[PDB]
Amino acid sequence: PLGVDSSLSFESVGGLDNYINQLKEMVMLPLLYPEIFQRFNMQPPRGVLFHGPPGTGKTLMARALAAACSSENKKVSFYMRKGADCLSKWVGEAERQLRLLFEEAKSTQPSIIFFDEIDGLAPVRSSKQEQIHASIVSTLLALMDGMESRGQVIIIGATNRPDAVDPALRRPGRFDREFYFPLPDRDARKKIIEIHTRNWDPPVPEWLCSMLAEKSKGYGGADLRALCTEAALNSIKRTYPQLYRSTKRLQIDPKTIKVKVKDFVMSMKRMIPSSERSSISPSKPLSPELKPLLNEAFQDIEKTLQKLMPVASKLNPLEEVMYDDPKENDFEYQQRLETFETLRIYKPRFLICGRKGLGQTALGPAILQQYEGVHVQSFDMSTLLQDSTQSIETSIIHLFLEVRRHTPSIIYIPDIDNWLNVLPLTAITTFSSMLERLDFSDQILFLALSSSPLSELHPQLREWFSSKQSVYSLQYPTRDSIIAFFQPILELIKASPTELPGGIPRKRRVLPELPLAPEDRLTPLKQLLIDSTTGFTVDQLLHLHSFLYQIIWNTKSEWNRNSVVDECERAVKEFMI
Amino acid sequence: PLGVDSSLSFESVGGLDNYINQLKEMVMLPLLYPEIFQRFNMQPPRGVLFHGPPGTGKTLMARALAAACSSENKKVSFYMRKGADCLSKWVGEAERQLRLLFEEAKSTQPSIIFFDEIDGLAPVRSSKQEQIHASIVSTLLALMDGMESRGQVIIIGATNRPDAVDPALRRPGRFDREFYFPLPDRDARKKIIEIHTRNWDPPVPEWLCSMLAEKSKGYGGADLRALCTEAALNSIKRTYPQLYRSTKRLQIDPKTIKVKVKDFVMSMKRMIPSSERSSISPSKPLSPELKPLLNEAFQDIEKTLQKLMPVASKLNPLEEVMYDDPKENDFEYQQRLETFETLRIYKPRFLICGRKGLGQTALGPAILQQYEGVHVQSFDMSTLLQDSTQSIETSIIHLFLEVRRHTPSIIYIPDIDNWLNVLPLTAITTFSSMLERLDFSDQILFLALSSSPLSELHPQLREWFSSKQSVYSLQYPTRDSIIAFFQPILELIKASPTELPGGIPRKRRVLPELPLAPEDRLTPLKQLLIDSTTGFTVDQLLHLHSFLYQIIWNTKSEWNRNSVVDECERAVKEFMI
Repeated sequence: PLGVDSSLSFESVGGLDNYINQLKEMVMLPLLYPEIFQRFNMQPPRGVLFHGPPGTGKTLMARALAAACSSENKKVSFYMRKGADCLSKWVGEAERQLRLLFEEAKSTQPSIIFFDEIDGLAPVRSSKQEQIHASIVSTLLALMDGMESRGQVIIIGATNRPDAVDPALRRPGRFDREFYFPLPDRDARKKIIEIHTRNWDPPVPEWLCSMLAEKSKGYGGADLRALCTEAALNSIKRTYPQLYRSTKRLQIDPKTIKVKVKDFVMSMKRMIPSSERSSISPSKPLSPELKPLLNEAFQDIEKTLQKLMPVASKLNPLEEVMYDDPKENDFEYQQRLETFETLRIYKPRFLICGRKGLGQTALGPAILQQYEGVHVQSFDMSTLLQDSTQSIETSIIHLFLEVRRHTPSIIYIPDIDNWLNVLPLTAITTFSSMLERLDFSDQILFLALSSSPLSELHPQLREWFSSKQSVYSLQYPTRDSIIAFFQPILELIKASPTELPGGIPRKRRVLPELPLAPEDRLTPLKQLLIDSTTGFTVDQLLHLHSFLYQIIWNTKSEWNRNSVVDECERAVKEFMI
Repeated sequence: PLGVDSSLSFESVGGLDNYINQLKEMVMLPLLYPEIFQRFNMQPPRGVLFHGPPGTGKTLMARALAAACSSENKKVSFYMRKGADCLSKWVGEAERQLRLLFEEAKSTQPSIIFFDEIDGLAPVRSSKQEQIHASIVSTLLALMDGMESRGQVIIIGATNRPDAVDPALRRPGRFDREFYFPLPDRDARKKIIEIHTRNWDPPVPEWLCSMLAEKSKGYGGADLRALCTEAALNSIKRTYPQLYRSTKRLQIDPKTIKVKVKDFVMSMKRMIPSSERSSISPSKPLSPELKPLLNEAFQDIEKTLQKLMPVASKLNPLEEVMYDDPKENDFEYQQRLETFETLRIYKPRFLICGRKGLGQTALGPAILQQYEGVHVQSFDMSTLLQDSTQSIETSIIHLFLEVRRHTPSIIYIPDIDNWLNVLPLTAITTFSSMLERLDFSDQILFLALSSSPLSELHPQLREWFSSKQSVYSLQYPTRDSIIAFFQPILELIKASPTELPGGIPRKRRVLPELPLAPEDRLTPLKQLLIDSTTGFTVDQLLHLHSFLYQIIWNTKSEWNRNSVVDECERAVKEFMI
């Protein structure tokens, strides 16, 4: 009855070997080469901040590394600390707890130490009533470079938020680094979805993956484990309805489970990923039906951003030092490389002109969706007026101060037209100054889009870009894209009562008690739908889509169709008003 | 002398077997199939959040499940934890309490654990002065997936509000799920009203139910127990007036109680349901007298919403997997089903035009009343200006952020005409953006109604719908509906002094001391009432209703009526000014 899963040695963060290699350079090295500790008498960097969003976990990775070092280091011992249980009313009780763990690691052979919950065991000094915080932070710092060196042991602070630490722990000398976990996206997603399927001795459908790792996103690894559990008991139900309606404890035939794709989709629908438990994510891929009316522009637009932002991937420095040249002993050769990607851009800013309901923010979530691993936020009023305890312009500086953090980062505003009427003049001037407060040498997108087409844009829009390459113009969808948009429906109508689960009354199930021990009628409508919409906005096709879907939801059990079109065309007629 | 009631094994949440089955899949399974714990070596989901409004209870359901597992599992033991008594000044006292319960469940056979009051025993870390919260939350999380697995025991957090937990408990790995209790409405209401009548060995009138479960709504189960108690002692009084005016302790004849419907109605009037102890509920069914003047439109309107919202009931996935097809091993068949109910709607929004006092908000509470189990709130100034510590637009984002929570949900505004003059331009722009901030693929009603008929609507109204199918037009009531409205009164006048309890002087009661051990005169008025109102608003008939009711309240003891009509017609005459 185990709870916890059994994928260890960096098998729970499966799909991400780059940070694995990055860490195996640092904790692994002091115990790899002790000879250079006086041949070159320095401190090889030890101490890792496990950090990242919950759902990835911060602790499963701990025993991940623990198995990545246990047999890798013959031999190394382990010291595990979880939860904020290093307190007391005595300044010396919390003192001696960490001191005891320290010396017992010192009274040990080559060893390592695990700080889960550094935020609780090492919170910020609130020096007004609680000054055991002073003692615990001072002694944890002295265990690194105070009265006690880092020795041949290593410290690993498990962290979930960056606001629960004073700026005395993630500095060099204690950990020297920061480790973030980026939510293995698709095929790293594939490895983390298949590792949990490594548990089924009977063969499970995972070859069909990555058709399951598509929609698995934002769950970390623990929630993917929730996914496999849910699909599991889904298959349980699909096997045995003797679970309910069965009173006495009983038995089975001793080999029972067979998983169905349906069970996977069951588990798929019932739960939600981690970024959105109560906050919607601003990045989401385009729906397939928007594709025949949106990819045409989206390709050009993403091309253009790749132009103004040639960053689209993550460059591994491991592979850089994997391929070196002998033509490097100087800086002017280095000055070549620094010149590029630094002098190659000017102030990435972008806006979109278009009509209301003209695909506005239909691409919005997806353009972030086409590339990740990038610094982001929104200047949207959801977070602008989110702040209550600080002024609105204080919010401005706080978000621009998030961007103060050097990163290829993103300003994100969709349909700014409502914006700049939300805020006072002073907020406008604030944002404008902060834009001027930035240098062209830095690489950060400024992203906006408007429900007002150009030539009528706000006076704050007509100057912030003032260039074709700082703006995208949008038009109406072409007829030929449209007919593809209404393409599938025109045949879904003529295969309904069998291709959809509404033409068939559902199949009854039976299970034993398991004895207990204890056409040409269509083309006119085809011409009808067209030429009644030429000039219609994007949303209006959505309206008609929904309506005709209602029609077919009704006709789901109809046979010999092409007699069911009248409601379609009449809905067309009524729609025009 | 027992307090607590005696309906157990999910007999206190009677009327709701769906969540019963849902939970019996999860806690019941790890102890049902321990063989798949290494044949497939996963953690069957254990840990339930009892959650829902008080009145349903959170704890009676606990022993409900306790009896649904005690004999169902031969054998299982139980560990019950109630109240926030797992604190101390020592970080280790609270530590060892939960640790002791954990191991004693570990030093036990197959067992379960009950967390009542998880909000108190597991509140949020306030990391400024109280950091035993860190210890208790960390150890409760480690009891699941820390130093101690969930084992063969299960955890049940009893919760009353969702704001008393940090986002580290309702995640997968501890409970993995959330359980809400929807207030068994009518016939689930019937089972919960009859289960308390299961206590009377003498036969009680409950066959007349569900004429008692009609008006029982919003009481959960405990308040229905209050209802049966109150009707009980009502029948007590109806039996014995020797309760008062009786000094010495005394005795009876040893079989005494006989319940009357009157006692039920006594209990009915004296108390209030749970949703409204100090907050009125916005959903209430139509009064019967509004029916002859409102059902005609209400039918069409609810039809229309069913069109724009085909959701009207709750689909059980248990029955889905109860009927599966062999024609499912792919996703395009799945893509069929996902296409429907996702692409079948466009942005459910609705408005009503009509006159002041034209039935405005007479249907308002009832249109929610005709269908439940749906996500709701109001944009009414009661909650708009309710907020004091956050800005008004902050309130906007907070409510739109409640809707951020994915649900088939409801925007509710009655008589918006006053609205949009309440708020600044910025609130308007906020709501409008947030409307644009939503995608058509999502299924959420936008609901409004106006005291201004169309063609004179606010400029914010004339565009937010701009379609016949986004709006309902209202007219005056037809004469024939009216005459039915004044139908019953025309005969109530002519059967007064016996059909009503005002023509008879009430009957005296006596009880022994119980010896102690220690016409044609009418039709003119019928034509009078009509043709003096043709064009009159809805409320005006209400006025006349009240007035004539005063008349008859006076004439309650009159005999040989049709001589009492003059006051009626003269009230008509005076009314016109």
